[PDB]
Amino acid sequence: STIEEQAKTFLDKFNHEAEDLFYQSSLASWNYNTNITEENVQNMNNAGDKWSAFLKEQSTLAQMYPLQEIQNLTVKLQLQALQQNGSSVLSEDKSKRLNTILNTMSTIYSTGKVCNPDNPQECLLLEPGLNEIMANSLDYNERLWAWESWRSEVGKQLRPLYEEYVVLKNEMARANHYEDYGDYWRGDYEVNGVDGYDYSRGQLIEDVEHTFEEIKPLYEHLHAYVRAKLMNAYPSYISPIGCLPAHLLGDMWGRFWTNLYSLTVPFGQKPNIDVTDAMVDQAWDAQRIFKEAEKFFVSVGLPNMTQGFWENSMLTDPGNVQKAVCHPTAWDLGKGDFRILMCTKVTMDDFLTAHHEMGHIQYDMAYAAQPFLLRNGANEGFHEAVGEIMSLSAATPKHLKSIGLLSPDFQEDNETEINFLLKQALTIVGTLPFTYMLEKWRWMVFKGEIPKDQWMKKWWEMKREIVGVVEPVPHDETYCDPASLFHVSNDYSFIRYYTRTLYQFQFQEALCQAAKHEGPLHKCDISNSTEAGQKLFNMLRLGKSEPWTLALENVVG
Amino acid sequence: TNLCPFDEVFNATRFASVYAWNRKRISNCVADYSVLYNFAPFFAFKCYGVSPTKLNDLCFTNVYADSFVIRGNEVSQIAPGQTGNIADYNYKLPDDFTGCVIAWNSNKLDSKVGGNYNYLYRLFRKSNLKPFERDISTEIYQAGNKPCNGVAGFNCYFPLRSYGFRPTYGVGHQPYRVVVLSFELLHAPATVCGPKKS
Ligand SMILES: *[C@@H]1O[C@H](CO)[C@@H](O[C@@H]2O[C@H](CO)[C@@H](O)[C@H](O)[C@H]2NC(C)=O)[C@H](O)[C@H]1NC(C)=O
Ligand SMILES: *[C@@H]1O[C@H](CO)[C@@H](O[C@@H]2O[C@H](CO)[C@@H](O)[C@H](O)[C@H]2NC(C)=O)[C@H](O)[C@H]1NC(C)=O
Ligand SMILES: *[C@@H]1O[C@H](CO)[C@@H](O[C@@H]2O[C@H](CO)[C@@H](O)[C@H](O)[C@H]2NC(C)=O)[C@H](O)[C@H]1NC(C)=O
Ligand SMILES: *[C@@H]1O[C@H](CO)[C@@H](O[C@@H]2O[C@H](CO)[C@@H](O)[C@H](O)[C@H]2NC(C)=O)[C@H](O)[C@H]1NC(C)=O
Ligand SMILES: *[C@@H]1O[C@H](CO)[C@@H](O[C@@H]2O[C@H](CO)[C@@H](O)[C@H](O)[C@H]2NC(C)=O)[C@H](O)[C@H]1NC(C)=O
Ligand SMILES: *[C@@H]1O[C@H](CO)[C@@H](O[C@@H]2O[C@H](CO)[C@@H](O)[C@H](O)[C@H]2NC(C)=O)[C@H](O)[C@H]1NC(C)=O
Ligand SMILES: *[C@@H]1O[C@H](CO)[C@@H](O)[C@H](O)[C@H]1NC(C)=O
Ligand SMILES: [Zn+2]
Repeated sequence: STIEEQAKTFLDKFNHEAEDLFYQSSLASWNYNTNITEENVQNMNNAGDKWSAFLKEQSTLAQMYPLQEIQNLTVKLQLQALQQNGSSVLSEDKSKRLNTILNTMSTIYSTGKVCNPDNPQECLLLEPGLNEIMANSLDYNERLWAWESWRSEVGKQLRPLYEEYVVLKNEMARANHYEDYGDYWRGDYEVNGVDGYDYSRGQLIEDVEHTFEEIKPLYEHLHAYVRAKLMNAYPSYISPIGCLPAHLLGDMWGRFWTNLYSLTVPFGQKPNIDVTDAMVDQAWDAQRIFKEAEKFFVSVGLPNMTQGFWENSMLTDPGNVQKAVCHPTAWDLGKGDFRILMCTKVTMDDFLTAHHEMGHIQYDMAYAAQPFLLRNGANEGFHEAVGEIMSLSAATPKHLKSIGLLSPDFQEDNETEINFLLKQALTIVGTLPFTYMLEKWRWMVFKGEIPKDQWMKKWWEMKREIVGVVEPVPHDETYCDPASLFHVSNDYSFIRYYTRTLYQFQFQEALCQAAKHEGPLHKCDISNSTEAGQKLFNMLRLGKSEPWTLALENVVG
Repeated sequence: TNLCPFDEVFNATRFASVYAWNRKRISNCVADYSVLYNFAPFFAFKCYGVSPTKLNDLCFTNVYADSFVIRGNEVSQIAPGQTGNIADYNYKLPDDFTGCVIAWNSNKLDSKVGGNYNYLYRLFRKSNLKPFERDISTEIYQAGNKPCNGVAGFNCYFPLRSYGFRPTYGVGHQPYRVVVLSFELLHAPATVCGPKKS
């Protein structure tokens, strides 16, 4: 009964009560999301505040078991997850000021408006209307106007708020023994005391910089090709040896290059595979899509759906008036309640999103036997990677022609393969330099290596050097161009998009070999192979029980 | 002939909790096992001592019917030689068990939208239970070394909790009604047992 058995007895009671309260809160939130009313809002808010209060109470109660004499690594993991103060280490004045600036930055980003210089009564927001210009337009002057005015009229309002946000977050982080907010964020990949699978919080920077060094030869050739193809759409504006102007890239920031496909398609006379009309001509409905997805998942040896999944899920848009947030998600309400919320049409993209979301559902069904605190991916990048490899495998012509959506012969050619691979590289590869550079800038800013009178100087230096894009108008220290992105002004970490992109492919390569694939990797289809299902299930069922370096080894080696 | 009143311990409109399980002793009568075996799917029907087929030619002194309600994934614990929060603090079966067990799903009966907190179970206790022991005490379990004087708080918890049964649960978190029969033959020459065809 020394100090350890008391911790176990405490954790049992916590598990029970937290499971109940979490089910209640999640059910309320689901009810609100699938049926938007007024009463539902406060009905969900009540359960939410109750859950948050219970969590804070248990967190403060759990400090009375020191972490030093607990020997079981599972108990230590749970107690360490429950003991973290987070905020509330600050004063009351300071905490309230922090929440105020967070909400102010979010509201500035959400409702900022810019309008025409020649008709000032025509103001456009960002979402419906600015990043439509940026995605569709081909007018150099209009793109430049949108790009400049968004950063000049809304970006400049976030600078004095971000400067304060940095200080307050750094204080909150150092009061938990972390040296800055950047280290607090990197603390998600840390492992301690396993003797073979350890991982430090400062090693992540080294791994990121050492893996990025091998992508530069491919990103450089993609950059050169895209520059050569853009020199025909905007002649006399691009230089054949310089960077790319930052407003010609496909959206407001250049995060993905996926909208330059129409300009840079290799063989424009070969339309790529699109089994959409073959679906409507075969009378496919929202239920047939998910039945096919479930059959695909059972093919590799994974279980069926839970039979409550078919009754409680909202697979179609509710017709008359039942307004719901039509955003596809997988819900894990708890106690064995798995659901899917999406308003599916009959297309090809929804045929892939079905697989992507049922991947999440299968991950959730896998580790449902773990203690409540240890139900999540091994780290922040595992869940979406497990989701993405499913849509990767289910969109190959070998799978589509075996379902019945392609002609039984359908001779393929290498030109269509190049079309497909370039459409993929404009999204997967075009976003790795951006992600790396942005998170590097934020790390160096939180650390103090960039004084606050050199933020924009270093931002655009690193943009010209690492990413390879140049600004069309000089920006002094009255701007804040980072904060004009959603993840920067809404306080989200950004490295989970870099690591996931890697893990994803690793998983695929480890699952292609178990299924004994022969040709190129981009033609893999893991269906009908149970060894791949087993290699995947050996990692899905761990949750956070084991360090992420171990779970990764259970698949890749 | 007075038949066995199996129609009550099976049709009880309100079952008992697992920490306080119901026990009904059946006296000298004729035992009709053919009313339940032909009855229903019976998600669980496991017989250990006798074979489930020949209940109609063997006889025993008296039979006990123990009735309660547990979660779905705890039915596996109702078996001789099992460990768990149910087989340790709520209901125990001796390894030389001679009766048998049956269980079925009752989601449409014992579950209500909003929570059915009328079903309890004990998850804290000082020591394991003995075979067929029943404990209803509500003393505040003391975890640490400091006495807690009959109040809840740090290192002293309430020993009983509730199944928040709801209809939107998964098989395994849903209510299951369990009835276990237990046979006995001490010395009685002529006792209650099954019927013969005449
Ligand atoms: C969506 O939510 C609204 C408001 O909560 C529901 O509207 C009422 O719900 C009560 C709940 O028992 C019913 O008694 C009323 O008849 C409902 N009135 C109307 C006009 O709908 C609504 O039922 C919910 N929708 C669904 C599909 O459950
Ligand atoms: C303390 O650690 C031990 C092993 O270090 C855990 O023992 C495991 O217990 C689970 C179920 O409780 C079994 O499924 C495993 O097979 C056990 N492992 C071994 C190696 O015996 C124990 O569970 C830990 N304590 C807690 C509260 O989880
Ligand atoms: C969490 O925050 C508290 C203060 O809010 C830190 O201070 C300790 O709190 C415990 C619980 O009341 C006291 O017993 C200690 O005396 C406090 N001071 C210490 C430990 O120096 C606490 O350290 C924080 N915990 C973590 C893990 O950061
Ligand atoms: C796609 O494959 C075809 C057939 O292999 C390629 O056509 C040949 O390409 C080689 C390499 O330049 C030439 O030497 C041959 O003369 C071509 N064949 C004919 C009939 O002209 C084609 O180049 C490949 N295209 C891509 C993009 O990989
Ligand atoms: C997975 O294997 C099954 C079983 O072989 C395949 O289903 C058969 O496919 C052949 C080839 O077209 C048909 O002639 C049979 O009629 C199918 N039988 C059934 C019961 O479906 C299935 O096509 C395979 N899937 C993949 C993706 O390879
Ligand atoms: C358990 O109880 C129910 C309800 O009391 C019984 O259902 C009765 O079934 C008979 C024959 O089918 C009907 O005539 C009655 O009307 C039903 N009762 C009600 C209230 O509708 C059921 O038969 C009972 N089970 C056993 C084995 O006796
Ligand atoms: C899945 O459900 C189907 C019925 O739709 C059934 O035929 C099949 O055997 C089930 N498989 C598993 C593994 O549950
Ligand atoms: Zn996803």
